[PDB]
Amino acid sequence: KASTLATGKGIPGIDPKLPTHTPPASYDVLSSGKARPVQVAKWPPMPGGVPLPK
Amino acid sequence: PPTRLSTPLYSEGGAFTVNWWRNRYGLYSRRQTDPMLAEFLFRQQVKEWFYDVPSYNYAALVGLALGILVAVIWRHFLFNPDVYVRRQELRKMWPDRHRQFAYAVPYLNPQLKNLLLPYKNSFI
Amino acid sequence: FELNINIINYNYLGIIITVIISIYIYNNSNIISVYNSNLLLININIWMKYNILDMLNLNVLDYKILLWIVVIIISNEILLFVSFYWIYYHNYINYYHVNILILNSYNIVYNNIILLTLLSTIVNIKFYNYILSYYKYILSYLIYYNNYMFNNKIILEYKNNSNYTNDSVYMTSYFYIILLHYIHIYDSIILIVVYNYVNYKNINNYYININIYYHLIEVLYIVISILLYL
Amino acid sequence: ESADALFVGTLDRLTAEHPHTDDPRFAFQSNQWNNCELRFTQFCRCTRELGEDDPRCKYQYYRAQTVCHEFLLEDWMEHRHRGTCDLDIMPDRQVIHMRG
Amino acid sequence: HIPHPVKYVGPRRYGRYVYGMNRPPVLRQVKDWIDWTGWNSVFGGFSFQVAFGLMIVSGVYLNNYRATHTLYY
Amino acid sequence: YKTENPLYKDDEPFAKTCHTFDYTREGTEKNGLGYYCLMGLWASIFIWDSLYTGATMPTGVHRYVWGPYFPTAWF
Amino acid sequence: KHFFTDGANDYVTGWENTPPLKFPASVMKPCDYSMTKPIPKHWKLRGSGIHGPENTDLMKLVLWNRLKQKRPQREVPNINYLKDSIRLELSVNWWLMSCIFLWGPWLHWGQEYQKVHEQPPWAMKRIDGLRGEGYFTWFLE
Amino acid sequence: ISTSETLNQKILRWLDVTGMLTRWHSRREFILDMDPYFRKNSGMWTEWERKTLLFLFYCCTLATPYSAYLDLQELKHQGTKPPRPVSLESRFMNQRRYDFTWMHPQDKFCSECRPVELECKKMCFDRYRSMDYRMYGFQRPRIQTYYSFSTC
Amino acid sequence: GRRLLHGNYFTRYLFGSLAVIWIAEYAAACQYGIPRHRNPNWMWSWWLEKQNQIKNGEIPANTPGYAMVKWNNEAEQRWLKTLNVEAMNEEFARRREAYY
Amino acid sequence: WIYVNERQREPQENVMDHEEFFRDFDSIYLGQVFDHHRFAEWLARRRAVKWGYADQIHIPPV
Amino acid sequence: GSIEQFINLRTARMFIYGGVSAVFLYKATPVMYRWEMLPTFLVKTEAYKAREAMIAFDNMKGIVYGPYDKGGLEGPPTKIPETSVGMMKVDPM
Ligand SMILES: CCCCCCCCCCCCCCCCCC(=O)OC[C@H](COP(=O)([O-])OCC(O)COP(=O)([O-])OC[C@@H](COC(=O)CCCCCCCCCCCCCCCCC)OC(=O)CCCCCCCCCCCCCCCCC)OC(=O)CCCCCCCCCCCCCCCCC
Ligand SMILES: CCCCCCCCCCCCCCCCCC(=O)OC[C@H](COP(=O)([O-])OCC(O)COP(=O)([O-])OC[C@@H](COC(=O)CCCCCCCCCCCCCCCCC)OC(=O)CCCCCCCCCCCCCCCCC)OC(=O)CCCCCCCCCCCCCCCCC
Ligand SMILES: CCCCCCCCCCCCCCCCCC(=O)OC[C@H](COP(=O)([O-])OCC(O)COP(=O)([O-])OC[C@@H](COC(=O)CCCCCCCCCCCCCCCCC)OC(=O)CCCCCCCCCCCCCCCCC)OC(=O)CCCCCCCCCCCCCCCCC
Ligand SMILES: CCCCCCCCCCCCCCCCCC(=O)OC[C@H](COP(=O)([O-])OCC(O)COP(=O)([O-])OC[C@@H](COC(=O)CCCCCCCCCCCCCCCCC)OC(=O)CCCCCCCCCCCCCCCCC)OC(=O)CCCCCCCCCCCCCCCCC
Ligand SMILES: CCCCCCCC/C=C/CCCCCCCC(=O)OC[C@H](COP(=O)(O)OCCN)OC(=O)CCCCCCC/C=C/CCCCCCCC
Ligand SMILES: CCCCCCCC/C=C\CCCCCCCC(=O)OC[C@H](COP(=O)(O)OCCN)OC(=O)CCCCCCC/C=C/CCCCCCCC
Ligand SMILES: CCCCCCCC/C=C\CCCCCCCC(=O)OC[C@H](COP(=O)(O)OCCN)OC(=O)CCCCCCC/C=C/CCCCCCCC
Ligand SMILES: CCCCCCCCCCCCCCCC(=O)OC[C@H](COP(=O)(O)O)OC(=O)CCCCCCCCCCCCCCC
Repeated sequence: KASTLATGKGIPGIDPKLPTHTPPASYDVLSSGKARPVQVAKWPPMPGGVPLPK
Repeated sequence: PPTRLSTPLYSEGGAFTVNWWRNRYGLYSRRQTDPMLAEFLFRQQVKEWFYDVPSYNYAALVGLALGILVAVIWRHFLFNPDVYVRRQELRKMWPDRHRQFAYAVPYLNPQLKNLLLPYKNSFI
Repeated sequence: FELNINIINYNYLGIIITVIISIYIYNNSNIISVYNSNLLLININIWMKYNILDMLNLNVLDYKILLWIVVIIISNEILLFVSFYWIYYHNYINYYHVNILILNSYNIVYNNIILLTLLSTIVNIKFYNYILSYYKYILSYLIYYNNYMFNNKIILEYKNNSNYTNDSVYMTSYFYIILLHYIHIYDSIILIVVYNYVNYKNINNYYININIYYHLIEVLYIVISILLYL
Repeated sequence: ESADALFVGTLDRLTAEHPHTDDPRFAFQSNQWNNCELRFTQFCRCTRELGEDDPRCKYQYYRAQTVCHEFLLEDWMEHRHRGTCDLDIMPDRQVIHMRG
Repeated sequence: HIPHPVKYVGPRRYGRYVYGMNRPPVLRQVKDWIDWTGWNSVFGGFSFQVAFGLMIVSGVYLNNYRATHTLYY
Repeated sequence: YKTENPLYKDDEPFAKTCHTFDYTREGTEKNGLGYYCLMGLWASIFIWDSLYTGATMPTGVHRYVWGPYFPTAWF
Repeated sequence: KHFFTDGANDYVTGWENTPPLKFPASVMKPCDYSMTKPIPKHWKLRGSGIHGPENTDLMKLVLWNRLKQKRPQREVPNINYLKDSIRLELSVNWWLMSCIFLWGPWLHWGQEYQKVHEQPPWAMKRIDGLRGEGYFTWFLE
Repeated sequence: ISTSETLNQKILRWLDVTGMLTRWHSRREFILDMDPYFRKNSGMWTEWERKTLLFLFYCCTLATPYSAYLDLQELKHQGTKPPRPVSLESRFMNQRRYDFTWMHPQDKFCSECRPVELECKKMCFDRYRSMDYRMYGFQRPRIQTYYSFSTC
Repeated sequence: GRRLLHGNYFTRYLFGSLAVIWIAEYAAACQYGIPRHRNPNWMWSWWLEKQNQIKNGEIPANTPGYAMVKWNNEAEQRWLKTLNVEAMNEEFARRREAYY
Repeated sequence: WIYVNERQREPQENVMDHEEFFRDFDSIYLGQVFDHHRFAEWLARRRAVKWGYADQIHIPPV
Repeated sequence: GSIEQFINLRTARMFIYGGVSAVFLYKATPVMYRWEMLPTFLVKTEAYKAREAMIAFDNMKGIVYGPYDKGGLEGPPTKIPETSVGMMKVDPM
């Protein structure tokens, strides 16, 4: 299984080593070293992603 | 027509071909009991019937006769005023069958009648 | 070695059956006809006995020969119904505007379709058991109940109908087409009453014949239902 | 006073002015049985609206005679007089839509 | 006849029945059964009635409602 | 050892001989897209005939932006 | 399948034109000697040469077709075969379900509507004064 | 009530009062329910065949009560069929060339009545009875007999 | 295992044939220009006018058609002797009061 | 047995007067579906009157 | 702020699903009533009452003793035949 190119080596999905998708993994600290802030929403998001003033 | 079973027979793809015919020829056969014998009998029938030149003439005739037969049957149902399949007009008295009467005049004047009627003077 | 076919030299049922047929013509009482019909049933059974005894010949083509005979018989039954449909539709232009009450499209058609569908399901289960070399006693009695209801419903319908064969060609064709179907239902009773388990199984022509015949009757009713009720 | 006046108004008018010629609705077929039934039904309806004495309905009967043989008309007229002619039954007393 | 694999991809065994424990939801079970025995029989069996029912019941709008609102006289 | 459940094995192929059965190029195994298009057209004609009763009796007034010999006029 | 065919659905005798694919070609093979190489001239015909049991493959085909008729266990077919064997049975059963649960409800609804409004819900109401239910299959009018 | 089981288990148990669900879920219970002669062949069945057979069998039996209900309603409908208007004898209605005697070629009962015209036969049987000739039928009120399907 | 017919032959040739029949019929109607609007009513103009009068209330409800014609057959003359529309309407009115 | 059992019973009132039916079309034509118990009792009384045994029978109330 | 505490995904699948269902019943119930789809025992439509008010079970006219009405001024026979009088086997009252 996926031993040779004919068997599917290097083909994502068919090859066990390669995943079908490569979504970024989650992290608990920012690269700066600050803790990642957490925001629990209770209303739908803004129509255009417009941020509100501080 | 090959004479050696080793030489394959050319076949096209579709619903009426050499391969299609081979699959179904021996379905009801008690004589095609093994590959060698089955192929020999299959090619024997194909050679005798499909490689016979005059046989194709009858194939044309059956096609023409059936084509006319289907057309006349279909034309009566579709266009003949006297033929009823729907029931709306049959539930009314004759004077009220307006929709059915629409077929009358056009059905009375087919193209061929107009073309050939002027040739009555070849007889009278 | 042996001959390919074990020839049958003599037979005397043919004379008896033919004479039984003649008795119908030469009767002076309808009571003789009733008893004559029993004789015909007896002698036909003897002929069926000869077919079962022919199994001793161990001839592979016997099954095929009888199966194709049934196919021809089925075609004749279909063509007989076609003639009745032909008769019905020839006078189609004279229907639906005469002062007669045609049948309703709600009650009779639905229950009959449901009832006859159950009959098909019972026979299908019989075929499945025959494939599996298995038997279920209750199945036969479901058919008898099914046939009992069909007889009870058809008898009442004829008696309570307010129009008669002499009223119009429409009524004649309705009654005749329905009777022709009933006769074929009754012929099914004649066949199914002997259903049993035989241990030689899939070389028994009776099972395939019954499955084909019951399917034919039911499909014919669908055509009748569309023509007359719907 | 128009060339196509016959067709205008009704297809009926065509044979009302030319009684002995083919009717447009039944010209395609040699069998004229349906033509006779339509003519008789027209006569029956005329009497209901106008009455027998009206000259119009008298002519409608003549039109029926042009295509209906007398042995048919005598029988059908007998049924009409009794009140059992299925053609002349009043619409509110028809049974065609009953029980299906 | 064209040879082809078995298309059933659902679970092949639920395990021994133990008073109906550790078994899938009922709707999932119905879906598995039809997958196991073939959807072709379901579609073929229901096709005739669906076609007839839709044609008849469509007349509620096509024949009855539309006609009342669409009569030029 | 390792085994395969017989119920989920694939169909056996036809034997390859002088007399070989082959249905691969026939295209008769299942109804194709063309069949389902015919069904779609039948539904459309059924609905269309009921919805628009006057379609069979079309209007005779002809109005063309680019005349009657322009392709869009023909359709 | 229900119907018996000598070629494919031969359940009366169980004859098969070719052996199972399980056997190696050395053990048993389909009877095909169309590819036999030309016979050397110095070889002499000993047997009849007639197609029949003198050929090894045909002899093994006849032998197997008789000795296969006793087997210790069932040769289980795949689900595709089992589906095909009862295709009609399953489809008729689903047709019965459709009649009960689809046709029945709307047929009952139509009769109830007909009671109140004199005509089925899928029919144009009449204004001609005739009484009765009228047609049922509207599209055949 | 029993609290030793869940509600689902209780419902399944009662639906299993005849053992249908138990035979479905146990091959052993199914084969032992066969008679000994046919149990001999049970070993060859696949589970697909066994359960598929039960599914077809249960659908058929479960549908039989529904058909019976329809038939009973049909019998009740025919038992109290509303009267219909007497037919007006139209142009081509009630044409006769000869009397109806094909049912009784020699006896010729009810020659004027049609084969299944019950009301005509009833009055015809009454004449025969008044002539000292017995005839069977049409004498018991429908509401005083069993299986009439006409009782209130 | 070898196939003789189309894999889906039964459904293919039943629905397929019905589809072709329906589509052919629509084409035939277009070529001949047949009106496709459905009328479930009789087209007798005089009768339809009388029915409208009943709906408007000009003619009393439940009045028979033979009570409105200018020529009556024998059977209708028999019925006219026992016809009482006024009594029939009162009886219907009484039924409504009892029901409500 | 089905035939014998039914033959004993008096026939149902198959038809009635043409004009009387239409003068009460709604009640007769639709009576069964609206109330089959009362409709069945009504039929029984008519059969008793038709064959002249009304005074000899006591029709149960509905 | 004081209402944010009451949004808990159950309240959002009980308000959103519960709300759409209410609209469906509010807009569909009148249509079912008009088309006689509602159960009769639950409620009777005005059209149902109008038809039912016209039904009675006390009409004893139109009894005839013939299968056909042949027209004329006499009509079908209306008098029971003498031979049929007293031919019914009625259980004792
Ligand atoms: C009967 C059966 C019915 C079945 C019902 C089934 C219901 C299913 C569940 C429904 C649940 C809905 C709520 C869930 C939350 C919203 C979804 C969400 O957040 O998804 C993530 C989605 C994206 O998430 P994200 O990607 O993470 O966010 C990144 C960005 O920041 C944000 O992303 P973005 O930057 O991409 O932008 C978001 C979005 C912005 O969001 C929206 O646009 C939301 C629109 C909502 C409209 C709702 C109201 C209109 C309908 C009214 C119906 C009335 C019916 C009356 C019935 C009467 C009966 C008698 O913008 C776009 O997507 C761009 C759209 C571009 C196309 C616009 C085309 C407009 C053409 C107009 C032409 C007109 C011409 C003629 C002139 C006409 C003048 C009038 O979030 C959003 O879209 C954010 C905005 C959400 C707003 C929700 C508004 C809900 C309003 C409810 C009103 C209820 C009123 C009740 C009245 C009283 C009742 C009795
Ligand atoms: C607390 C108790 C609660 C009880 C509730 C009621 C339950 C009643 C169930 C009746 C089901 C009858 C189904 C008939 C089709 C054929 C069945 C079949 O294949 O049997 C094979 C079975 C065994 O055949 P096998 O060949 O030896 O074995 C074949 C298989 O290998 C092995 O076969 P298998 O074992 O797989 O068979 C499976 C099953 C396959 O069939 C089914 O599962 C179908 C189930 C359909 C349910 C129908 C329920 C109907 C209830 C309607 C009630 C309406 C009330 C209205 C009220 C109105 C108010 C105004 O077959 C049966 O189990 C059939 C019934 C067996 C009973 C036999 C003993 C005599 C009758 C005893 C009745 C006791 C009733 C007590 C009531 C108490 C209530 C508190 O056959 C027999 O046992 C011999 C023949 C007798 C069977 C039919 C008995 C009919 C009894 C009807 C009772 C209900 C009457 C309701 C009248 C309502 C009037 C208003
Ligand atoms: C619109 C809504 C309403 C619709 C209403 C519809 C009404 C339909 C009414 C039908 C009445 C029932 C009839 C069938 C009852 C049995 C049903 C049954 O058991 O089915 C399941 C079962 C399925 O079999 P299976 O082996 O399990 O198949 C498994 C798979 O399906 C896969 O199987 P496979 O594909 O692998 O193949 C194996 C199987 C496949 O076969 C079947 O399964 C047959 C299925 C047929 C079902 C019915 C469909 C409708 C057929 C219409 C045919 C029209 C013919 C042309 C008419 C032209 C008119 C101008 O082969 C056989 O079983 C062979 C059977 C023997 C055939 C003999 C044919 C003889 C006539 C040949 C044509 C003659 C004219 C030649 C003209 C040209 C001359 C140059 O069918 C049978 O086993 C039945 C075979 C025994 C009965 C055959 C009856 C033949 C009658 C021939 C009449 C010829 C008349 C010629 C003159 C006409 C013009 C004057
Ligand atoms: C802005 C405006 C927007 C507007 C939007 C408007 C929206 C409109 C929506 C319209 C939607 C249209 C959709 C069209 C495309 C359809 C695509 C499709 O799927 O087509 C294929 C689809 C199914 O075909 P298929 O894909 O080939 O089927 C797959 C099978 O699984 C193939 O597999 P198989 O071959 O293995 O199948 C099993 C097969 C396997 O075969 C075997 O096992 C071998 C043996 C076969 C031969 C059997 C011989 C006989 C058997 C004996 C047993 C009989 C038992 C029953 C006995 C009964 C006794 C009474 O066995 C059977 O199937 C037969 C045995 C089962 C029982 C047979 C029962 C009797 C059948 C014959 C009678 C039928 C008529 C009955 C009538 C009622 C009762 C009288 O075809 C249809 O569904 C037909 C199309 C219908 C179109 C109707 C169009 C008009 C209606 C429109 C309604 C909406 C309008 C609303 C108003 C709108 C106004 C704006
Ligand atoms: C969170 C969302 C939840 C949504 C839930 C939706 C539930 C919808 C439930 C719909 C129930 C519909 C029931 C209709 C039954 C009609 C029965 C009927 O008419 O019976 C009579 C008729 C026979 O009567 P006759 O007098 O003989 O007349 C006809 C022949 N002459 O018998 C039958 O029709 C028998 C067949 C019964 C059909 C039962 C249909 C049940 C449908 C249930 C649907 C459930 C949907 C659930 C959706 C959940 C989504 C989350
Ligand atoms: C015989 C009557 C049976 C009634 C059955 C009712 C159920 C309907 C469905 C099954 C039957 C198929 C017909 C369906 C028709 C649907 C459309 C429709 O209503 O068409 C009506 C229309 C005509 O009705 P009217 O308008 O009243 O007449 C106008 C002037 N003549 O009918 C038709 O044209 C179709 C009827 C014929 C359909 C069958 C096919 C005809 C051609 C057969 C050819 C036979 C020869 C061999 C063919 C070989 C093919 C490989
Ligand atoms: C132990 C005893 C068991 C008895 C019960 C079980 C066995 C049942 C056997 C099957 C019975 C099948 C009967 C078939 C004939 C049915 C006759 C029938 O119903 O005919 C009437 C029906 C409708 O008529 P109307 O009364 O006008 O309908 C109005 C509705 N009120 O149709 C007809 O009239 C057509 C009659 C056709 C009868 C054909 C039967 C065969 C008769 C042949 C007689 C030949 C006699 C000459 C001498 C040769 C003798 C062979
Ligand atoms: C003896 C009498 C028998 C009964 C009468 C039968 C008469 C008709 C028989 C026809 C053949 C039936 C089987 C057909 C099988 C099938 O579907 O066959 C399907 C095939 C496609 O095959 P595959 O998809 O399987 O490859 O379809 C075709 O070849 C033709 C149908 C496709 C759609 C055609 C479109 C027509 C367009 C018409 C104009 C529309 C105008 C619209 C304007 C907006």
